[PDB]
Amino acid sequence: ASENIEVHMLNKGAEGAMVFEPAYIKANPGDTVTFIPVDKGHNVESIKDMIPEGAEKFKSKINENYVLTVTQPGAYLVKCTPHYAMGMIALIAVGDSPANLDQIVSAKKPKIVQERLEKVIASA
Ligand SMILES: [Cu+2]
Repeated sequence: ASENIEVHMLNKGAEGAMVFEPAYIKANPGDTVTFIPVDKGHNVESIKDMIPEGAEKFKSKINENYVLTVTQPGAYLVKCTPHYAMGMIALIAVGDSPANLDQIVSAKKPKIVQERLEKVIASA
């Protein structure tokens, strides 16, 4: 059956300011990821060219609880729209050996984002 993973959106966490906790989410097709705005001022949005081919773009409203159903295998880099430049991202890995992970790692993104992404992947 289907699993749900809860993610908190915070002003401050273990990795510093403006964080998703956890920032690495492992899931399977059909699972849900529930994004909880523990602190105000956050949302979640897919990043262009950093979700699998065939997955639908998504953008939640600031300060709303948002439930994402993941269907397409692969890796997804998501941001908090206001805080992307401050490093507020999460990586969702759906299925084994996501085919687009190396592409996401090599994609153009802000330096602080890339540093956090590298730490996330190492914590895998
Ligand atoms: Cu934010």
